[PDB]
Amino acid sequence: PKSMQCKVILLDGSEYTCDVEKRSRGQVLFDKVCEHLNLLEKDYFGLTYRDAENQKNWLDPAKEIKKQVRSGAWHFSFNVKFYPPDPAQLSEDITRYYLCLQLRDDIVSGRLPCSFVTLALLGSYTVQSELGDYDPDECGSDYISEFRFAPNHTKELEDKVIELHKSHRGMTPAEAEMHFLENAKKLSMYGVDLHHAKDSEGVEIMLGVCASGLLIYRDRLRINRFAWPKVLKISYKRNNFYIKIRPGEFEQFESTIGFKLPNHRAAKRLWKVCVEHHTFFRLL
Ligand SMILES: COCC(=O)Nc1ccc(O)cc1
Repeated sequence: PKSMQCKVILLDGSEYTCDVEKRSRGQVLFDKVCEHLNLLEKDYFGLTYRDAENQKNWLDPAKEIKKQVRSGAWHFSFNVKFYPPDPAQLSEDITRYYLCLQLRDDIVSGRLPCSFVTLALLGSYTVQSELGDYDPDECGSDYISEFRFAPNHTKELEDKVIELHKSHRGMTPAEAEMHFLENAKKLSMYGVDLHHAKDSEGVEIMLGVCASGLLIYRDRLRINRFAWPKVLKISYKRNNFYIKIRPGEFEQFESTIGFKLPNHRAAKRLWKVCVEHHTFFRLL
């Protein structure tokens, strides 16, 4: 029985290596990674791979790994798939820990934009969680943390992390991680999966998929929102992604909104992540 080597980038930046039977479904590898991580609340997470176009795809746990990675390497990342709107309701601290690690990468990467003050506050909770109580013996007036806090680091940001770190004396790792999440969850782009698209007129937009629904960012002025309740039907055909918006009270007909994606694979990927978000956040 022939086995394929899998390499998974974990949220702490380390690499997990295991073997699965070459006809294995994605769930097999996912269960191995979750066992390695001592993770029980697995429903929020998934594995990603890069397709032949170098796009991030979710590994479908129900389908064979080889029919997804196809010609590519058996290289994956472990990631948060469904960002819980209320992390306080997760049953385990270790779940919240992995959610923190993902969010720290969302911030450093620039996927999750954040004010100066919130970068410093999130940073201060990470330091409290990881080093414990502020000690002046480590940090002088010229201190720069090994911790990556932001897409662009400044001395003023490092200073503000330390000033807020001082305020967290006696805070336990679980407590600091919960505070991290209470702040991160409020950011306007928290758990928003962005897809480049064009509207029915050819104007470039972004489509965001998240717990509350489908967001349409036309620019900073003009943001349309479709709560999962208000979106009746989803579809994709060729390069195009359509949403069927349920009739308002006393309106005779559902309305249809069409978007143009870069290519057919981009339209299918957006369709699938929307169907999955709708199912998950309908049930949660
Ligand atoms: C297989 O599912 C197809 C589909 O249309 N799904 C769907 C997604 C969001 C929504 O609000 C309503 C429905």
